[PDB]
Parts: sequence; C-alpha cells; structure tokens
Amino acid sequence: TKPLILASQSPRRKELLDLLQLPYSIIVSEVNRNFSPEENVQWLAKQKAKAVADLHPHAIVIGADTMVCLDGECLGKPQDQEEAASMLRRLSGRSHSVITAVSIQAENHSETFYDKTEVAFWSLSEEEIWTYIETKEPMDKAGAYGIQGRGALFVKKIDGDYYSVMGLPISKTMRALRHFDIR
Amino acid sequence: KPLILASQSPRRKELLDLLQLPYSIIVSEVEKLNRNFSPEENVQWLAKQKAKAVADLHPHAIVIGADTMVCLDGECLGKPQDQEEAASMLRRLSGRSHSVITAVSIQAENHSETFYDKTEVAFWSLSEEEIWTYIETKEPMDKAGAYGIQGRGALFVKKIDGDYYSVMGLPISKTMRALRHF
Repeated sequence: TKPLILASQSPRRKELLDLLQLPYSIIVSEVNRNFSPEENVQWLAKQKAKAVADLHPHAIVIGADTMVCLDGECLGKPQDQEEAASMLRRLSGRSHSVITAVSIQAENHSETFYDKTEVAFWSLSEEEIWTYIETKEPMDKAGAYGIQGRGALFVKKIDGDYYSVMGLPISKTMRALRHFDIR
Repeated sequence: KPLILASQSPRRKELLDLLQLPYSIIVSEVEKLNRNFSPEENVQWLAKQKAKAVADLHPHAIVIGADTMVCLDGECLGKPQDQEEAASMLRRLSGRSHSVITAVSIQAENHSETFYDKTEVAFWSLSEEEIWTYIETKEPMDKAGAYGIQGRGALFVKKIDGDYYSVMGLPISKTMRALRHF
C-alpha cells in the first residue's frame, strides 16, 4: 500500500477527490507549440504529478490540468479583466471543448488520460459579462468562466462530464485508482 | 411582483439562489400521473399543478413550480420504497443510458410559461458491492431512480448530454432566461 497525494492547489479538484472517501495529502509544486491541446494538457498533468512523485517516490501522486479550447485555440487563466471579457465574447452563442487530463504516478505504475466535454453557451450580453467579471469568479478559471456559481447561467448544455469541466473526471479517476489497488 | 418558489427541494433552493433575487418558499400539496399521457406531458402537468396551487393562494405573485422524472424505455422510476427496490432500480440503470426530464412552470395572473428540459444520463456498469454500499448511506432513498448526480452517485455517471442543473431538479439557465419574460 502507498499513500495518495493530490499534486494540486485547486479547491474544486480537492472537493471532487473528497468524494472518494480515501485519505490523502495535498502537495503543490513549482510549475510546446509543436504539441496539440490534447498532448499539451496531458503533458502538464504529467509534469505536475512527476514534480511531487520525484520528491515522494513511495506514493501514488495525482496531477491534473484543464484547458478551454475552440477552433484549435486554447484559453488560459485571463491575466487582465478586459482579456476575460474578450474570451467571453468568443465563447458566446457557440460550443467549445473543455479538456481535462489526469496523470496518476507511482514507482511501479503510471497512467495518464484526457477527458473532452463539449460545452454550449447561450448568446451573452455585454452587461452580463462585466457583472460576472466583478464577482472575481472568472479570473481563477481557464477560459474566464466556471460551470459552478454565476457561470452556470451562461451554459446552455454539455456533452460529457460536468466534474471534468470542474477540473477532475472523478468517476474515471476512481476507476483508474482501482488498478493502483486504490492504496 | 414578488417571486415564490413552490418547492421544498434544497437543490432547487440552492439553484434559484444563484439568481440573487429575493423570493419566498411556499408549497401546497397537489399527485396521480395518468398512463395515457407521455412522461413529457406528465412532468409538465405536475410542475404546472404545483405552481398553480400556490398561485391561487398568491394571485399577485410570480410562482415557480418544478418536477423531475428519471425514465428509461418509456418507464419512469420513483423514489424507492425499500432498499431491495433501490438495488432493483440501480441494476436497471447500470451500464446504459436513461433520461432525466425536468419541467418548470412559471405562473402569474397575466402570463404563464411551461417547458421541460431533457438530459441523457449514461451510467458505468455497476457491481453488487457498489450498489449496496451506495444504498448503505441512504442517498438513493430520497431520490427518483435511486441515485443523485451529486455526492457518491457522481461515481456511477459516465457522462451526460444536456443540463447538469436540470438533473439536480432545476434548469437554472432556462429558468433565469424565462424570468426575464416576466
């Protein structure tokens, strides 16, 4: 048996991993154009898990990364408030992909995968964009929106995993951890 | 006009709270869904009856009523009566898809609007151990179809095609949009 480590500072990933009712600890570590968004998100989840697994080689380390992509271009956490409003205008009245990769690392076993969810947005007004920006909820999230909180009002529907949109495909994470014998 | 949520559902309360609008919770018990009607007709009839019953008591108000059904192969599943029935319902939902239909009815003296939102829910194949341990925490017993998308029930869901909030009992983005019409 090996102790479980969540290599993430994300409160959403913490809340989702708590659903497993498995004891674990949290450690956050210090974080290519030729790659596709699918390769990039998998690579980043891997680097996050490996940085902590290198420091604690006796444990099972979970790393994850979430990207918001549309027409091949991915949107990261917006630096400015105007950039956050620009991302929202691009997302308005259409569909985009939310890609979440998970990497599970142990000395004798490693597993990396991504989950893709299609997210459809209603057509949004300028007023709704800035009043949502004022809440401070967009700044912390990729693509300048969260499916929870006030961001829930922009979402018309999804085709995929809501928990994966939050930052962790918890049902798949649970299934992958069974082959690490959970502990 | 003042806003009334004709539901005691904590999930519908937490969702209607996202709107940042003042409202009160008022309920009046209504029940029998006829087999001659489709589940889509019935769920809308139920959301209507719940809102109308409270609207008759508060005719100056805007009243929101809602109802949620979990259906597969035209058959809809209610809250389980016993743990053996809850395991029967989950065994049926395992390894396949079902529909979650939520109807919302907004009632006022000069305007009324009813609609349903349909979501496809796909489950992983479930073991007998998984079903009984989930039953052993009493989360199924309170819910239609013997499961919830939140909590330990989250681990059974493979994917959805629709609205997660509608599965919780309220399509919050459609409701918000419909309240602008009022």
